[PDB]
Amino acid sequence: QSAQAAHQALVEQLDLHSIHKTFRNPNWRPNQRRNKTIKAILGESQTNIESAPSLAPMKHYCDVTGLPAPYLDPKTRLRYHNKEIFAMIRNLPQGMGEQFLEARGAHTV
Amino acid sequence: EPWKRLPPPTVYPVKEARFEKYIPPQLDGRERALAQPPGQVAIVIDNGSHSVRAGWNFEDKPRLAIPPIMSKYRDRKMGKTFSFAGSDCYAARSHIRNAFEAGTGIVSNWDVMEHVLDYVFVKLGMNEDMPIVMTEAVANLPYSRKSMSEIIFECYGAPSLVYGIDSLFSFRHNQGQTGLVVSSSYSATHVIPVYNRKALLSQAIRLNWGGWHMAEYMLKLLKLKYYTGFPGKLNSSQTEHMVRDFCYVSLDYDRELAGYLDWTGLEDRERIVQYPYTEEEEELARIAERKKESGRRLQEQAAKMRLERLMKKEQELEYYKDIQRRMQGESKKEIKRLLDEAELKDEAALERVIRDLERSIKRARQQRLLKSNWEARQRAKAEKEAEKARLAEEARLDEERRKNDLEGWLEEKRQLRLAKLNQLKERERLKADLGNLEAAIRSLENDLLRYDKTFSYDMTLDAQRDWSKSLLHAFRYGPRPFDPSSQAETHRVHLNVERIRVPEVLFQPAAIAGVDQAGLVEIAGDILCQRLPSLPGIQDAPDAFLRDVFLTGGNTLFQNFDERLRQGLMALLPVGAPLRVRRAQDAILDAWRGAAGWACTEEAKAAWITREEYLEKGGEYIKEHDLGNA
Amino acid sequence: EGEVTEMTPEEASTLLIGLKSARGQKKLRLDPSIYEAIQKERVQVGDVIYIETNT
Ligand SMILES: Nc1ncnc2c1ncn2[C@@H]1O[C@H](COP(=O)(O)OP(=O)(O)OP(=O)(O)O)[C@@H](O)[C@H]1O
Ligand SMILES: [Mg+2]
Repeated sequence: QSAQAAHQALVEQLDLHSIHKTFRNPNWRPNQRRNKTIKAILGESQTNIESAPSLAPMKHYCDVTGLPAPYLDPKTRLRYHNKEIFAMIRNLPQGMGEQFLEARGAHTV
Repeated sequence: EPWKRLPPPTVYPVKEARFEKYIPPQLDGRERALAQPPGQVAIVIDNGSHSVRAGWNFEDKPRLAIPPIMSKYRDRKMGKTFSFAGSDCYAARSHIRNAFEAGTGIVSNWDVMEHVLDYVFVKLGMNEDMPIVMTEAVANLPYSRKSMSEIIFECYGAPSLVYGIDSLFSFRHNQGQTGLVVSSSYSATHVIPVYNRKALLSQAIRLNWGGWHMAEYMLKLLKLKYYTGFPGKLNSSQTEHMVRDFCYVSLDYDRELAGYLDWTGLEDRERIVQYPYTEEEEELARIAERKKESGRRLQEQAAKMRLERLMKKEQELEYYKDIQRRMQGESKKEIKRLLDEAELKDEAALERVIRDLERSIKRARQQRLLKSNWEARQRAKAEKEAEKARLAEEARLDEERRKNDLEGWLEEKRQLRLAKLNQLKERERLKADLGNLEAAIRSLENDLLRYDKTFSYDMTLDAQRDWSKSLLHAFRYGPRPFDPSSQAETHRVHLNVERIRVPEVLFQPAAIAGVDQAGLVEIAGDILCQRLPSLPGIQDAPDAFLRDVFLTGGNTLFQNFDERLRQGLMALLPVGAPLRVRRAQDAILDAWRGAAGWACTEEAKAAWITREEYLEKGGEYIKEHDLGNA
Repeated sequence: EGEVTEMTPEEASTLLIGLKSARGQKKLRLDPSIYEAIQKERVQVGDVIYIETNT
């Protein structure tokens, strides 16, 4: 079918593998494990010291809706706006409270 | 009702990173480059985590702008390898890898980086020698500087290379003499103080929040909002376009937030994004007949059990009445003996059972037995008919009560309604644990609706349960009713609070997303107020910096971003301080334009590292200069 | 009238009090006696206070 032929023709036109890169040095080859992570690269230190914490009191927001939250649930540890969302929060499926915590990057595992 | 009064909703199609057209090698650029005066031509690469932007120093804009991605695979049908290294990948198979470590400004997949650079030089039209200017992360890791230098000098053989910072090129392009440079990019947010055109990088700070993090965070919040299920494939490439198109910074977050889901005006606070849904009597008469007969059979089975219960209860009733017929005029021992045959213990327990059976019954060789069973049905029919007599006249009495004591009769309906609601509360608030009326309530409320001018539907029990009185419906579906049957009204997301909650992570990182870092205003205020006045070589601090707080990078382009930062800083500075917040012209491409204008200056050519200097010094070495890392 | 940002002693007794509003900050050198008035009010950093600096 012409549509599939044109699609392959476009993909062939887009392809870099068909192209000889005349500007490349043919001799040089990398170490194939050069792709270290930032964690691994910092592990060579044994200047990304630019990060900063805070000491102002933190405002409280609803985990479900993001509205201001007066309340912290003892059970789920979710913060919530009102009785309607407290009713939702304790009726969540067995893994869902931990997903709401994970948007704060909180965990209890 | 509001949803009947409101107009039809306005809805935006989903956008995603998509291929659109091919572009050939731009040989006119190579031609123009070969025509330049000696030492006045260079290739300029803005190495952005969202887009690699590349072009010629002698031209006013990049020729290329591509994501730093590759896709490479073997076609399972055609049997050959294919390779792609930008928006040439359809972001048809999306076997994608990205050059950067996710959510950071640092290159770490050097194989993707080479493929991206191969695409750059091919489409710039190089075929076989040109100086390269490349932008670099702030405080970039020496290992990544080394690896990038090795590729440039030993794979591609380039004559000279220089690294500078996209934030600082953008500042100098906009006449940045001295100021505080605020950059929010795809990977990060930075505040860099710049003095006498030189950056004070020892005093720079990074937030670890940026336009990538906003797309990821918007995705988490949408997957939580519709956690019960959404049919569309939610991708952070889509939420990026939602963040670009719909989010904005609040000028007073707590006051705008606290009212955001209020039903009045939510019509104009919501915005609706729609995914590509698919649009989906003899047959019915025969099926309905089979249903109707099946229903009739179930009705007959219930009535047959009800008739069995009728005969049972009437036969039970007759036995308990047979006891009563004896007990009247018989001893307590005869009372007890007949009760013991029932295994009951009280005459009034027989009275209760007799009545309760009648109270149940009223709701619902052979000929002597058959008719006496039919006579038990006639005893049932006498209870059933006496029920009919009772109800008809009692209702007529209450109709007189309405006519004759209307207000007290209304006051009765309130007292009854409350008492019935109390029983429901005594049921439910307990049974919510203890589980581990309603038509009467309605009927009372109906007459109250009909004639009590003090009553309203808003106090109807059903109104306490209605979707339009809820909050989570406003959050998920807005001012309008919802049904899961409509393929067009499913497959759409309502952004609501996330219009403002997502940008506010820059200002409130720990409260909104737990980033556990100081907000943008607190970062800038710590630099201006605490750090720069302490640094002993500086003069006229803070005031010289306040005169140009400068915004750079795409993730600053939110509405009200400037005024929010100004008003935040204004409260941290002494009164009458000459604070100016300024936006870069064309805050994305402008970092490349700065690098291009700087590229061949004597300042740049003093900072260039030649191939032989690289071979002498190795790839960690850099010429320290105003626009680059130490 | 502002949120108290600083309460620093500057004498052997004289304070500097920093005050903040939504529109900027100011620092006041305090007479030892108005300082005691501010100290008898239970003022601390982060409180909002009103001062008649003439009276
Ligand atoms: N008009 C806009 N409003 C808001 N955000 C926008 C707008 N246009 C682009 N963005 C977002 O801003 C970011 C683009 O930032 P920019 O291209 O300046 O950075 P970069 O050079 O790619 O990144 P980095 O320096 O972190 O490696 C992306 O997250 C993009 O979605
Ligand atoms: Mg950038």
